[PDB]
Formats: sequence, structure tokens, C-alpha cells
Amino acid sequence: LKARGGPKTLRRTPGVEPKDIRVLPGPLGSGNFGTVFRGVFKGDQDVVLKNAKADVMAAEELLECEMDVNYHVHANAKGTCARFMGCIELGAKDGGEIYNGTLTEGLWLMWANEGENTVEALMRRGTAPLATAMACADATELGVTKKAMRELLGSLARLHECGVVHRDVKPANLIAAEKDGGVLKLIDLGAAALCLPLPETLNYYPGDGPADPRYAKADELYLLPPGSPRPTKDNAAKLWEAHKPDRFDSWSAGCVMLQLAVVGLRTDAGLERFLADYKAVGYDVNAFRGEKSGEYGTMDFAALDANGGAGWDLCQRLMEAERDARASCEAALSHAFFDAAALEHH
Amino acid sequence: LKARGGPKTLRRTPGVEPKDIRVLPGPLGSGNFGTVFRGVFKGDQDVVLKNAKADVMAAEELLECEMDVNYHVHANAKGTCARFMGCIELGAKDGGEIYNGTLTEGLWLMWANEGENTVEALMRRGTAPLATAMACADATELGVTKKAMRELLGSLARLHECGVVHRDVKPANLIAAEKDGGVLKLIDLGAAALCLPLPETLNYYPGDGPADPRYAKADELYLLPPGSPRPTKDNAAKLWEAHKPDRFDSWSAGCVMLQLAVVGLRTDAGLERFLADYKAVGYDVNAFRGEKSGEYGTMDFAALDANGGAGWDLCQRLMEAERDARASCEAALSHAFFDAAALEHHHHHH
Ligand SMILES: Nc1ncnc2c1ncn2[C@@H]1O[C@H](COP(=O)(O)OP(=O)(O)O)[C@@H](O)[C@H]1O
Ligand SMILES: Nc1ncnc2c1ncn2[C@@H]1O[C@H](COP(=O)(O)OP(=O)(O)O)[C@@H](O)[C@H]1O
Ligand SMILES: [Mg+2]
Ligand SMILES: [Mg+2]
Repeated sequence: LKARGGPKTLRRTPGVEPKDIRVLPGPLGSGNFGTVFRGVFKGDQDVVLKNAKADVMAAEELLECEMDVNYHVHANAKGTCARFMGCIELGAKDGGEIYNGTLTEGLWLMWANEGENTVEALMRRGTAPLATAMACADATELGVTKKAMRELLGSLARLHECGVVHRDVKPANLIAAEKDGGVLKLIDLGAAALCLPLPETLNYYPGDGPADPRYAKADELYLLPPGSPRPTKDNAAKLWEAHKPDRFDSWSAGCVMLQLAVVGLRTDAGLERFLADYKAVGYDVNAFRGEKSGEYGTMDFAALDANGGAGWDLCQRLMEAERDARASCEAALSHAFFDAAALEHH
Repeated sequence: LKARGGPKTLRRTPGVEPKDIRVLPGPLGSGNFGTVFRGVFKGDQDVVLKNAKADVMAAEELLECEMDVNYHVHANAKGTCARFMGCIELGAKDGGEIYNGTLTEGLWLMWANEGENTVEALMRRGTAPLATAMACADATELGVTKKAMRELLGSLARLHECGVVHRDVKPANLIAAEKDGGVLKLIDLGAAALCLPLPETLNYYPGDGPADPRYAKADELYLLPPGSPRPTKDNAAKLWEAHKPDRFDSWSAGCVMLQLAVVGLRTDAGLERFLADYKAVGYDVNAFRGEKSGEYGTMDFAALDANGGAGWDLCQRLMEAERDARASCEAALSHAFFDAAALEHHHHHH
């Protein structure tokens, strides 16, 4: 007697059939566990597609979690991130070839193509093309920083409200969405955690996890400290208050702000130099300004200096050494930095 | 008073200056922690260049370990892997732009370009193009498997002899080196460990390190099993004998053999299907043949069947469930699979 075969179960999104998707050859890029491609959905919709790397441990499971968090965000925080269009799962026989424009075997996630340009690419081209992409009328460091940070902090606040910590906030993961007025949208929930039981936490555990070293405080690569209890439906709220995992995003947002506000900090080496000096003076912005800024003769800190040093103060709040002292993204949003100009004389 | 500052320090290899390197846009590939590009050195030497990914934690440290291991291999096991040409470190102001064909800020590693096609690429195009690339006169599955495995196992034996476990053995990390008679060379020591204190172990720790699941036994994604002693100068030799981290490479080599030997196993899905069945029958090759091979009417196991099933037996040796039973790469080399046939080549022999 031989064991019988049986059907394969495949995950599918209503309205999305494999026949509807053409994949464009050539990866947009690759992350720790997956690869991203451009595609065309139903003949005339520009989309982006992600699959799991065949050569990476647990890649499918990592992509499944990214899927779960994408559904959560789609339901609870629309507009914060690239629009999620669901998934498509293919078997081996029915898998095609990327270079021939067809989806290969495995799980694929699909989003709208929100734009060809990331904030990292734009800022490095310059403040002008960045402002243009963002539809930002004040095409200065201060202007783009105000608009971008209001949008970023607003979106992070909404994500945190529904229990999601993004965990990979940085210019490379922001797109100025031209079809939506240039507003910034986050991408890449590949490292995101769901930190409340809805119905269960996801990708949320004690100890260090994936982090971009440029945008994570070097001694804080965790959402929950290594000593923390494992999260459960019963202790999740307590852990959120105790360990403030959302403050991981706050620090990253501060890094974004520094790069938007100061042209010389837009290279990796530039921001790295700043953060090393910032740590050296005890994560004290005023100490940096007094002891270190004189060393930065090739840079212009005017955007941070403006209006009683409002920008510096906001960076300080977002980048306090201690999480318990560090501003939430919601609180940061109410900062003087974002105040409307008084008496504009129209 | 003001702090005085001072010069930057940059790592360099004598005879290799960044002005002499042109980088070609378009990553050749990207792994877990780095990105590889084609380059041209001194206007006419085809090279390959690797830097760290800026977005990956400690990619910097991983690239440094890859560098160290490459220096070790260059000194102790020449010809086993792509020829290592050294490092080039660039600073901020002297750093360039990939689009301008210049090396960017940070540490770079450089190797000779050993060939445009990997064994993975070749085998999937067919045994014929693979055999041609390997200069393999016997252009059959058996022929290419014999020649490739002799070369691979020989090189793994040399690497293990100098304390190095490659940890990423697979067809994608083998190149048939056109300029050295088609002989296979390993690439990508990015996951490699130096497992002996020479003078210090490198990238060697208990627990599931990086592993390509296709080429790693599902429950053996480690070199050293967790909890077991952290590697130190005086427990190193002990751990080598006890946990046999080199047998990680043995299993991978078995996977390579399966794909070389059986065309149907050259796809990810094909090899995956086989290993699942192999696991299902208790990692017993004869049981697979007896209970399962009837389900593989799509495929041809002739290369493994040949000569009293010598190929099957070598696979069994390289792929024992238990490391304590699994052949070393050195031991595998003397297997009957590699024997010359009686009177082989008699018709032209002098
Ligand atoms: N929804 C989207 N719309 C437009 N572009 C996207 C979207 N999602 C991802 N991308 C792009 O896909 C790419 C992913 O590549 P990335 O992770 O940066 O690879 P690497 O780390 O090798 O640079 C990024 O350039 C990103 O801008
Ligand atoms: N020394 C070398 N000579 C020629 N090609 C090389 C060398 N080192 C690396 N490469 C090529 O660089 C590429 C790295 O790509 P990667 O994504 O790391 O692996 P994969 O082939 O699994 O995608 C490989 O295609 C490999 O053939
Ligand atoms: Mg003012
Ligand atoms: Mg760098």
C-alpha cells in the first residue's frame, strides 16, 4: 500500500490571478530574506512584487510574517505605507521564470508602485529634486524637513496606535508618492512587529533583532530588552508601557530628520560621524553644538538652528539616550518645529 | 582648547590602488551582507569586487572575517578558491560613485574573475555545456560528476586541513575556471569559519549560523551545536573531533553530487523533493531506491547506479544522518566512485 497524494493548498487574493501579473526582469533590490521586482497587474497597473529568497534560512516564514503585518496595516493604518494589494501563491509545476515575465513557485506579495524614487535617492540628488518630488513649496532644508517629518511622525503615530513598530525607518524606506500629492509613504514591513495581541503578537521577542546599523542606536538593537519576559496576550500592554518598543522608531525618525535638515549628513559616513560625536558627548544636542559643531565647518546647520533651535530640540527629544526620556512619535508631532508661521500677511 | 584630530587610516594592499580599478555598474549579485560587482583592474584584468551592505548589522565585521579567511586560504590552500587579490579601503572624500565607475567609501575585497558561468548556471543549461566548461572528456552525468566531485572533495579536504569550513558549498558557489583548464574553484567564503586557533578562530560559534536551506540538513544549520562550549584556543581541537563541523561541508558536497549526477535533481524543486523522500526513509539510500525511486520515472539515476551503485554509496557516505557516521571530504576522495575502470583508455594507450 502507498500513501495517497492530495491537493496543494495555495493562498490567493480575491481578484488577483497569476495570469493577471507580468513580472519585469531585474530586481529592484533584495533584503535579508526576499527579492523585489517591478510588475504590471491587469495590463496597466504598476505594481511591485516580493518573493522569498531560496538561499536564506526561514525566508518563507519571514515573508509570511511580513504578509500578516501588511494585512494589519492595510486594515488599520491605510496610507501610512505603500498600498498593499495582497498575495499570490504558486506551486512548482505552475511556476514560471522571472526573465520570461512570469511568477515563480512560492508566495509573492504585491503592492502598488508608489513611485520610482526613495527619500534616500532624492536627498542625495539634492534638496531641490527632493522638494519637487514631495511637492514641497518651501524648497529648503528647513522646508523639506518640516513637511517630511510631519508626514513620517504622523504615520509612525498611526502605526504605533495599532500596535505596529516598523523597525526599519530610514530615508531608503520612504517614497514620495507622486500620485498622492508627493506625501511620504513607508515601505518594507519586513522587520516590523505587531506588539499587541490582535489576536497575537508577531515578530516580537526579547533581545536583538534585524536592524540597520545606521538608523538604530548601537546599544539598542532590540524592541524588548534581552531580560524581558516573552510577550503574551496577557503581558503585552504592560511590556509596551515598560519597554516602549515604539521608541526604536523614534530614534530612527530622529536620524531621518538629521539627514533631511543637514546636507552634509546625507552620506552614510556623514551621519555616522555625527552619531559618533553625539554619543561621545552623552547624547546631548546642546553639548554637541557647544563642543563639536565647530568641527563641522563644511556643513550648514541652519535648519536645526532656526526658530530658537526648534529643530535641534526636536532631534534631542527623538534621540534621547533613555527610552523613558525619548519622545513618542505622537508627542513629537506636536512640537514647536511644526507650528504654523504666525502673522503671514497674505 | 580644541581637539587636534589627525589623519584617517585606510587599509590597502601593496600594488593595488583605487585609481587602477574601474567598477562596472550592475551588481553581479548580493548575498546576506555584501554586494559583488565586476571590475577591471589596470585596464585589462577582469576582477570581481565586493563591499558590505550598508543596511545590514555588522556586515562590516562579516566582510572583515571574509577578508581574514581569504588571506588564510591564499596562504594555505591556493587553487581551491577564486584567487584573492587583496583589499582596498576608501575614505569619504576619495570615495566615488558606482555610476562613475569608481569605488565608493568603505572596505572592498577583490578577486580574479575566474569565469562567467557557475556550475549551477551550466548544469541547468545542460550536461553538455557543463562538460565543455569543465574540459570534461566524458560528457555524461557520470563523467561530469566524477571530475567535478574529485575536484570539489579535493579542495574541501585542503580547506579542512587548514582549519577552514566553507559552510556554503553548492553549485552556485563553484566556477569552472576557464584559465586553469576548467578545474572547479570555490567562491564565496562569506559564511566560512576558521575553526582552529591560527592564531584565533573566526566566524566560529555555537548555533544556527547562516545556511542555505537547500544545501544544509534541515536540523543541522550549525557548525557547532548550541549550548556546547564556545570555541576557544584550547577546546578548539576537541570540538573539531567531537562536533565535526567539516561534515557540514560533506552534506553540502553530497547535494552537489546529487545534482551533478541526476538531471532531474538540478532544479531547487527536484533536489527538495528528493531530500524530503530521503529524510522520510531515514536518510537511507537503499531504502530510497527500494521504496521511492519508482516515483521518479521522470528521472534517470544511471550515474549513481553505475558500477554496482558506487555513486549511490558515495552519496550515502557524504549524507549520513549522523555526523559521526558521515564521511570526511578527504575520506570520500578514495571512494570506488573515483576509480578508473579496468583498462580505461586502453584503445589509445601507448
Ligand atoms: N511599493 C513600492 N513602490 C515603489 N518602489 C518600491 C516599493 N516597494 C519597494 N520598492 C523599491 O524596491 C527596492 C527594494 O530594494 P532594496 O531593499 O533597497 O535592495 P538593496 O538593499 O539591495 O538596495 C527599493 O528601491 C524600493 O524603493
Ligand atoms: N571570483 C569570481 N569570479 C567570477 N564570478 C564571481 C566571483 N565571485 C563571485 N562571482 C559571481 O558573483 C555572483 C554573486 O551573486 P550571489 O547573489 O551572491 O549568488 P547567487 O549566484 O546565488 O545569486 C555570482 O553569480 C558569482 O558567479
Ligand atoms: Mg523665525
Ligand atoms: Mg558604510
